[PDB]
Parts: sequence; C-alpha cells; structure tokens
Amino acid sequence: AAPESFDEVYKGRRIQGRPAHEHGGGYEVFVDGVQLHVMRNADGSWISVVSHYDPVPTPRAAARAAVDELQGAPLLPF
Amino acid sequence: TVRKNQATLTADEKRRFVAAVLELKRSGRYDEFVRTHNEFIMSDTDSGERTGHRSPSFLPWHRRFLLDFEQALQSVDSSVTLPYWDWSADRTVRASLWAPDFLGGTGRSTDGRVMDGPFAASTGNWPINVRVDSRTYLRRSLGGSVAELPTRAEVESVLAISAYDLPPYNSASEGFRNHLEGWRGVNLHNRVHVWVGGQMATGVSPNDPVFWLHHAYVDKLWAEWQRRHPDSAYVPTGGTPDVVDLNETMKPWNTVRPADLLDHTAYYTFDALEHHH
Ligand SMILES: [Cu+2]
Ligand SMILES: [Cu+2]
Ligand SMILES: [Cu+2]
Ligand SMILES: [Cu+2]
Ligand SMILES: [Cu+2]
Repeated sequence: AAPESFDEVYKGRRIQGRPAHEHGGGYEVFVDGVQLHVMRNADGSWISVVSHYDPVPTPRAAARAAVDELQGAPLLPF
Repeated sequence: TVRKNQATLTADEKRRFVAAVLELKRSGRYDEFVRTHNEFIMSDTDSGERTGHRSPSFLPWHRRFLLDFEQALQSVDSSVTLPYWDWSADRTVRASLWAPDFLGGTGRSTDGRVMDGPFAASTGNWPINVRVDSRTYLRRSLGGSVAELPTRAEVESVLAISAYDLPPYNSASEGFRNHLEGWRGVNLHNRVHVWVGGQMATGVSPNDPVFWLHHAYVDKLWAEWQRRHPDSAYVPTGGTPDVVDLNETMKPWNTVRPADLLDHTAYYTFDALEHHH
C-alpha cells in the first residue's frame, strides 16, 4: 500500500513524490523536476541511488537526503 | 595471485596499482565497471529478482566482479593484484590508505572535493562520468555521515554466525550474508560505504577506487567465515524464485554459478588467512 504523495521546497529545492536498467518501482521522486531513483526495502525503509546504503523511513526522507547529498548540484536523470 | 593488505604494500606496489587503475580509466574500460554495478544496485529488489546484493549471491557476485576488475588491471600490468582494506584495523583518516601516494584523503568541507592523491579532480586523470549527482569530481567525507568504522569485535560477532543465509534471502534475512552486507545488525559493509561518503555512498560507488579495496576485504571476510564454518555452505540450493541458487548461473556473465566461486584459492590467495580452528 503506497505512501502518500508530497510536494515541498526543501533547502531551496522542489522535492515531489507520488505513487506510481533499474527496478519496477511503485513510487516516484523528483528533485527540481528530475526523477530520482528510489527504492523500498522489506522493512519499509527507503533509499535512493544517491544514498543507497543508509536507509531512511520514508520517500520524503530519501528525497531530503538526496538534496543534502547534492549540495545544490543538479541531478542527472537515470 | 596474492591479495595483500593495503597497509603492507611497498611504494612500488602502490605506484603500479595506481598507474594501472588510471590506465583503465583513461582507456574507457573503468567506467563500464561503474555502470554495471549501478545497474544491479538499481535493479536488485527485496521482493523481485535480486543478484548483485541484498541476496545470497551478494558475495559470489562481488567475487566475480572483482575478478573481472583484477583481470583488467593485470591486462595493463600483470604484477598488480587487488589489495584489501581491513577497515576494522585501519580505521582513521590517518591510515596510509588515504595518503596522497595512494588513494588521497577526505574531501574538503564545502563541496566534498578530494584535493590530493592521484584521483583528485585537479589532476585531470579521474573524471567522474557515470554519475547521478551531476558533479564530476571525486568526493569523500570520511567519518562524515557515520562516526565509526566497524571494529574487530563487531566483525567477529558476524563471523560467528553459522548459517550462510536464511529465507527470505533478502535485506530482512538473519544469517551471515545479511549481517556482513549490513542491512541487519551492527552493520559492516553498508556502514563502510556510508563512512567514506561521496560517490562511495551512492549507487555509483566504484567511481572511488577504494570500492575495490573495501570489497576485497568483504570477500576476505567471506573466506574467513568459510574457515570458521567448514560445515556451512551457500544456500539456497535449488528452485528458489528470484534468487540465485547454488548451481544457477549469474547475470551479467551467465556462464558462472555461485558454486564455481566458493573456493577463492582457484583464483587467488591472501597474504594471511587462518586455518579452521
Ligand atoms: Cu527502478
Ligand atoms: Cu555493491
Ligand atoms: Cu542481527
Ligand atoms: Cu558494496
Ligand atoms: Cu572443526
């Protein structure tokens, strides 16, 4: 059962999530309109391709961790 | 054919390892390793097909992947072998690993940029091409996102686990493989990726040459586990959906099985590896 969608500006960047070469994913995240690959683990935690080894509780937390990782840099599409 | 602790390499060995890595990068061969790893990282899932990690085949897959990379290095300089980083022993930013004559040190604070060593962006010799974060320079934040590397006592606690792996054969598993991988428990391999930071914390983690030394030590720990548990072996052993069973072939090679990779001594030995006691 999918997490809720979200939309906010986090550290100056627009992060969005929504239920929907890489897995068939039930949830999409975007950083300034560029899709960020994210993945859910069996225990319900989430990761993203820019923070793959450090599970966080929700897709929004993964989007925020991606903005933190990027330090302002644009994301490239997968 | 001997894999040595990084801390013990001679100046000549460090130089030749570095120069072979830089030549694989220059010729374009290096980045395809980065790309293969990212494809499995992004595709492996806990409830679907899973081969390169979060699964029993995490260990044999990385063993073969590292063999492919070591063979490419040897195609450039046949004297070079993969060194390993015992992050339980060499656990500070002061380790010789991180010196400018080997891998260079941590990233500066502003932008995580590695400023020294042969892989610093300023050299012009280490462009980050296969990437998600759009920046093109090597980044690290040693000890940034997590305080400490695993200790010998914590590694020993994982080595003590008798079952190789357990149903459901994924990130929720109990058993040796998942505790070494780190998704459950005190956390060994995942924590090391987090501790280095920069590209090592991402799905394009072979962008950092320390990737190979980390995984060579993870591979050594599998060998130590086998010595501690000569009675325990790879599982599952047949007919498991979405998981590579013992005698099933593995992507992307398709021509090798976990069974063909359990015994490392067919391909290399270690500078030191205890006998079962
Ligand atoms: Cu996907
Ligand atoms: Cu990996
Ligand atoms: Cu545990
Ligand atoms: Cu890894
Ligand atoms: Cu015995």
